[PDB]
Amino acid sequence: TIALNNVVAVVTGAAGGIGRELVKAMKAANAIVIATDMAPSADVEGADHYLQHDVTSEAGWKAVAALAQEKYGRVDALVHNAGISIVTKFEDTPLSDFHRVNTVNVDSIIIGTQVLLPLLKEGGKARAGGASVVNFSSVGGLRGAAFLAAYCTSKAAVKMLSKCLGAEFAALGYNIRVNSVHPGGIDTPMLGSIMDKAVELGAAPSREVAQAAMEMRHPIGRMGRPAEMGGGVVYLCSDAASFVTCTEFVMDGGFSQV
Amino acid sequence: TIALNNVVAVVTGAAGGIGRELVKAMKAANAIVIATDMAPSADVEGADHYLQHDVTSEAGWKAVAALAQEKYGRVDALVHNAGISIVTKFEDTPLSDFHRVNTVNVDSIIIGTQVLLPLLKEGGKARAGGASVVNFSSVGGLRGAAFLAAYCTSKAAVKMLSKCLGAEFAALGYNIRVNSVHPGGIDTPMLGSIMDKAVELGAAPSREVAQAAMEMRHPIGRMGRPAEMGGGVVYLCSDAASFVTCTEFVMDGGFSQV
Amino acid sequence: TIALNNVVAVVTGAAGGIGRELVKAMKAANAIVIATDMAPSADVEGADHYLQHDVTSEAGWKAVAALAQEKYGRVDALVHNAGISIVTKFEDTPLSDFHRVNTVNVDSIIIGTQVLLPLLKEGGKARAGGASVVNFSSVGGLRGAAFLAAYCTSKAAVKMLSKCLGAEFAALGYNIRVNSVHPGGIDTPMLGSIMDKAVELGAAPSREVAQAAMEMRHPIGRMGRPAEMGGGVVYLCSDAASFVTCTEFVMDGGFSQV
Amino acid sequence: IALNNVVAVVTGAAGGIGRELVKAMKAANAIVIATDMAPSADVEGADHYLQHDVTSEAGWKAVAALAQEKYGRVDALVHNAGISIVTKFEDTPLSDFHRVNTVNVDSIIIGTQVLLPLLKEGGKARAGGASVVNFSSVGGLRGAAFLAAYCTSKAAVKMLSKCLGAEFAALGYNIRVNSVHPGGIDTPMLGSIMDKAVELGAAPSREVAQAAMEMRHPIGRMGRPAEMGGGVVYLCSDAASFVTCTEFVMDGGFSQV
Ligand SMILES: NC(=O)c1ccc[n+]([C@@H]2O[C@H](COP(=O)([O-])OP(=O)(O)OC[C@H]3O[C@@H](n4cnc5c(N)ncnc54)[C@H](O)[C@@H]3O)[C@@H](O)[C@H]2O)c1
Ligand SMILES: NC(=O)c1ccc[n+]([C@@H]2O[C@H](COP(=O)([O-])OP(=O)(O)OC[C@H]3O[C@@H](n4cnc5c(N)ncnc54)[C@H](O)[C@@H]3O)[C@@H](O)[C@H]2O)c1
Ligand SMILES: NC(=O)c1ccc[n+]([C@@H]2O[C@H](COP(=O)([O-])OP(=O)(O)OC[C@H]3O[C@@H](n4cnc5c(N)ncnc54)[C@H](O)[C@@H]3O)[C@@H](O)[C@H]2O)c1
Ligand SMILES: NC(=O)c1ccc[n+]([C@@H]2O[C@H](COP(=O)([O-])OP(=O)(O)OC[C@H]3O[C@@H](n4cnc5c(N)ncnc54)[C@H](O)[C@@H]3O)[C@@H](O)[C@H]2O)c1
Repeated sequence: TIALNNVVAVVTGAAGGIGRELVKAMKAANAIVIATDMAPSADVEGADHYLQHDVTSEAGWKAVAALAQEKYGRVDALVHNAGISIVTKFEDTPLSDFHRVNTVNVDSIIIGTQVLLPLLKEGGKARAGGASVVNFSSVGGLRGAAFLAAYCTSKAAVKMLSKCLGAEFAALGYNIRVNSVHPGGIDTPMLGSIMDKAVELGAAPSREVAQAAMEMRHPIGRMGRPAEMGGGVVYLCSDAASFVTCTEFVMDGGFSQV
Repeated sequence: TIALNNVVAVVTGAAGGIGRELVKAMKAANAIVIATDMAPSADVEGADHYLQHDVTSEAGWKAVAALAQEKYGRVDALVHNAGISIVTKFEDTPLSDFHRVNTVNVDSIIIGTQVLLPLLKEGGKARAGGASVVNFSSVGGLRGAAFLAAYCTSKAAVKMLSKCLGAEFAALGYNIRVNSVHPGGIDTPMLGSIMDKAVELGAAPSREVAQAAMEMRHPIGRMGRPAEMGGGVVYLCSDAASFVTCTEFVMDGGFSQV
Repeated sequence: TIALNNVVAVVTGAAGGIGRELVKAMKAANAIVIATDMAPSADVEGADHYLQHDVTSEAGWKAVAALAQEKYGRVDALVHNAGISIVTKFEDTPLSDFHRVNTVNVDSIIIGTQVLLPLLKEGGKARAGGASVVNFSSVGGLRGAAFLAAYCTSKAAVKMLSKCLGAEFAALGYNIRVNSVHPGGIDTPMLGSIMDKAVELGAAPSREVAQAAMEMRHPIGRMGRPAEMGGGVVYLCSDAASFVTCTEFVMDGGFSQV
Repeated sequence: IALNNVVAVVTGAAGGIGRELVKAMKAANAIVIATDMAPSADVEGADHYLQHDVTSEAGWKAVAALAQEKYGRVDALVHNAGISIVTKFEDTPLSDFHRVNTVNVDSIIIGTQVLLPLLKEGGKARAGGASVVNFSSVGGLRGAAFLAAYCTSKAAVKMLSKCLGAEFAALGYNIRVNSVHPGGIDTPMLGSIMDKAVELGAAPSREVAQAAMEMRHPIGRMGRPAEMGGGVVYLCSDAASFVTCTEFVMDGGFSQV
């Protein structure tokens, strides 16, 4: 079966729309969940622990590692879900904007996976199927878009870092699987902000036409709900996914395949 | 949760190496399983029903439809798992060899999905997430190989048919998801026959060298076990995969991503 | 330099929209061109020879081989450009319609490449870069579409057959490169017939709305012209492409990459 | 397929591939402005050679100033400058990722922004548009152990190419943008990668590393730097007028098996 019995999971961005659904789904599969987000206080349904955590801060990652080390002595699953977007005209975008999107979307995975690597190696010894690192990319890491250069570039970087770490951790015998997840248009405040900013830049006549165009681009014919991301993350974190590493795990309503 | 409560599933090739593991995994998730294969009888563990079934025969598919119609009135999940391989020197391969591999690997999906479409539409009304059609492709439908022209070509056809049917069934409002599955090197009699035939053609010095080369090409560093395919198929057939259609669902130990 | 000095080229479908532009482009690069199509005679500008040729006929292919053998003793470039499309509702599509599209789009490449293999091996000895086989796939071989199941399936099969033949001809030491070409929406009678048939099915409100939607799906913002296919085919047929085999050569105005 | 009246800027012009790109583009009649870190180079076919750090905005502005004064446009911009490292992820400081990003990706961002006015003039000069050619890698398509920093940067190059192609078309600039994906090409960079792979103990020896890499290419050998030139000429030409956002692969079949 697909379950997370005795899985110690760290989930970042845990107070956001997708993050809360990931924590509920992982708890329903019996995971022990350390939830983290920018808010100093949060009631995340299904979290065993909540920590205030800026994923750009090595000190913040060390605090997460210290709690997991003291309470459990391993991390079995690490879900890099924290992320940002910007929507900009390339020619008006300072290099510092590219760097800021890279720092939150990519450096978070580099710093967090380095800080938690000792604990993930313990995860690799605890389960035959291995520890599991799940990196949130996007359909924007597979397919480009006008006015999303900084965001898409960062999500393609997340996708490829996932392939390289899955290959390297296997070659070094660590028994850590690494996969990228590629959501399509999910109904969250982030998608709302992207469509509003697209209208402000004059990429779309109105927010209504922007939303309709985005929906029609998905063969399934609608935005995804945050809860539609949970089962895929549970699967990847589970021993049922023991032969799944370096993979692009797509949950996009068919967006990328047409 | 990821489960198949009240899911009526048809699984073809159910007596083979992967097929038997799929039926056990789907039963363990509470599916009602109609198992079919070429043998006139079979003890398939976890099958509610076994039918003798040639997937190239429209009459055979109608007998499957008749049983599901009488007992259940719907099909919630259809797993096209029946398949064949050949390994041949292209210049020695008659057109009839391409056609034979096409008839089993591709025409099976066309004929079976057409015959079961009324029952799949009833599945689409039974579950908010939709009925689910799962087509077995291969990493050979993503990446080519010397001496596997007929097989790889058929598996690329399976992959693309899956994208087109997912898009079309969504456009027509049928609520039927369609996805392709891409196994890597799985330890089954089919992979054994491919490596033996590669030696017979003189593509590999010996079965031992063929096997080692194939293992080293997978970043995870080994062949898959047939049971490692079950979780992925359960996920795709479940309501947890409600935003997953037209997708390439890869279970390949990283083979395609390096 | 990119040129086709002393290149003996066979181009099928040579009387069609793209075919005529391929023959002109290849002649402009100094190729010797054997042009073939269904019509019993034709004035194909830049053709050294015209033959009536049904690409589904082994006897037709042997007549092409006989002319090249007598006049030149080799074939340096083979461009499989002959192709057909249908636009259908899957559930109303008889298996024979899938088979008809397969016979013209895929079996043509199998039969023709087998019959011309001895002459292509002579091409492999004539140029260090090798003989060059160019197979016309489609963006429909990369991305699926509603109501194009038979066409897209055949074009994905063309794509994968190209990868397998490139790998096999290299492994056998024949020095024959094989590549697939993937046009986007090109202004030809075939695209016209697809958009008209889409209206007849009621997939599109009108031919005007169908055309506008198709144009806006291309990032470059317009249909391609048939002449925009010629340079890419010249490049692939040339010694400049000596390190290009098994490749997807895309000329789609960005369609597949968004 | 020719580059008559094409003003081309080629970065990393003194390297293995760069020297062959300049020769190929000159042979197709381009005017070539060649740039690299070196104050001199055995670059033949360059109309102008500039010492140029592609990480420096000031360096790019000096390139723009020369093209503006001599020609008033840039028709083709080939981002070929690049570095690699080979490291164990757990031992790789964030600054190493940032250094590879600065040379491999920030170069394209800074250079394309600084040259955008001149590229818009190229967009008015040719029906097919100005052409920006970004050097990615098969490592931007497929991952590899011990190449996390390098492959990550090349996947970033690939996706930036798709976004800029889409954006410049949406804004009506008539600038095509494409990524190029070389396989294992016989250059000092591939040599450095294979040597460092041995030092980390990824390969028994340089000889075994090289043989494994050759056998991974269906064509059965490394590429020569000259085998990259025709593809870049094609993408820079009016013959490629319907080619934008594309992955232009020259890899001996590496990525497709
Ligand atoms: N296809 C798409 O464009 C698309 C759409 C939606 C979501 N996504 C993906 O889903 C993931 C979740 O996004 P979401 O839609 O829930 O957006 P969201 O803004 O609702 O949640 C993202 C979370 O990340 C947190 N976060 C941001 N910066 C942080 C930092 N420095 N430290 C710690 N936490 C930080 C935010 O507080 C927020 O809780 C993203 O990583 C993204 O890859 C992609
Ligand atoms: N990497 C790969 O290429 C790879 C590896 C393993 C499996 N697969 C795919 O997974 C699927 C399962 O294969 P497997 O490894 O279990 O092979 P298998 O031979 O063990 O099982 C295949 C089953 O299909 C049945 N079958 C064959 N022709 C049939 C017909 N005309 N009608 C009904 N049943 C028929 C066989 O009797 C057999 O039981 C196949 O589609 C196969 O192509 C692919
Ligand atoms: N995006 C796309 O899907 C797309 C768009 C345009 C073209 N294409 C492909 O490019 C190629 C060129 O097509 P086109 O647009 O010029 O169409 P076209 O109809 O103008 O030309 C196709 C030619 O093939 C010939 N042909 C058909 N059946 C034949 C047979 N049995 N024997 C010999 N010749 C035969 C026809 O006579 C015709 O001259 C085709 O393979 C097509 O599939 C794809
Ligand atoms: N498959 C692959 O990974 C692969 C193989 C070969 C080349 N490539 C890519 O092709 C391109 C050509 O590289 P090459 O193989 O000729 O390597 P090379 O080292 O021979 O040449 C690269 C050139 O770029 C120059 N350069 C480096 N940093 C610079 C800076 N800050 N400013 C200006 N110039 C700088 C170097 O001096 C060098 O001359 C690179 O982008 C490389 O990554 C990729």
